[PDB]
Amino acid sequence: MEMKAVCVLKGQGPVEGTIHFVQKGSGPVVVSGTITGLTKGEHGFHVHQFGDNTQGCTSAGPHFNPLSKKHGGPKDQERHVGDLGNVTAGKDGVAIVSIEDSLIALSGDYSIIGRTLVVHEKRDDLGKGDNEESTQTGNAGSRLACGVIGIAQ
Amino acid sequence: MEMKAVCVLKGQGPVEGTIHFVQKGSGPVVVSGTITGLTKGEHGFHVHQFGDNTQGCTSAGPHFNPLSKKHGGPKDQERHVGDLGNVTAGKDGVAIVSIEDSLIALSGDYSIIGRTLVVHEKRDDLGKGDNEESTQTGNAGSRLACGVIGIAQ
Ligand SMILES: [Cu+2]
Ligand SMILES: [Cu+2]
Ligand SMILES: [Zn+2]
Ligand SMILES: [Zn+2]
Repeated sequence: MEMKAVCVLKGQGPVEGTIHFVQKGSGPVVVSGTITGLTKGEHGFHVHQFGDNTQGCTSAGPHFNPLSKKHGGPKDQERHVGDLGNVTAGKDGVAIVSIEDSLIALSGDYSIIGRTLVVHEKRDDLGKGDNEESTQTGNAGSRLACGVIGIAQ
Repeated sequence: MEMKAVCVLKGQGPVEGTIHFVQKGSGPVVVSGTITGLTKGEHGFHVHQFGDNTQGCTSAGPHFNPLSKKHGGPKDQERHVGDLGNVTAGKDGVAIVSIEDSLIALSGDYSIIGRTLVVHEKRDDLGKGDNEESTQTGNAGSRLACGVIGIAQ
């Protein structure tokens, strides 16, 4: 039909945001919203496996990866389902999120409902880095803020 | 086979806590955990429709009610799917949560994954209060804490 989701991001520092998700039937998922309190530049942005905030962002576990692939950018065939690339903040610390993705979903096997959205300290190298870390996390560094993706009206 | 979920309760007051959920296939959902910071006595405990924390606990919307029934206690035939009745806090303000429910699920149309768990200021009257409000909320009153229900390991 039309599915909607929302995620409120919070962490140990000043990073916070609200992210919206809409999927018309089997179409792409449109991701939108704003994140504040970021350092100027690119920040890694992924859906992680577990909607578990019991030990902050660390209990979210790894990138959502039901097809057991290596980390990539959203545009790569080799990617985690959860790989949404980078969001960009300017001098004011504000990122405007605008992403269309056909691998994440708001129902079925690839559903991100009840999973965690995380925004990272550093840029996601999109799996192009020459180490194991790139093939797992895109060398995106620490988890600044996260939240559980919920069903929205 | 065995599905697990977890919920971290937060609000504006001192009311915190972690609720765990386990379901084996199409069996009962077992709810367990502790809630701290509560006033002595019974507090309404429900699953609300929306995993939306944009306006704190109030964006969760009403009781998860896919069968379009009136409010009730968990033991009642005429109830909301979300209606998990009352938790009990001692002198110390700690409620030990232990519930077995047959209407909630962690998959399918009755799934609470991506929905919001809410603990209330007042006792839930199980839809017996004889005002219309009883048939909606059991006059459980305001929402002290909530969290989005997430997929756990
Ligand atoms: Cu991540
Ligand atoms: Cu409630
Ligand atoms: Zn990844
Ligand atoms: Zn109800």
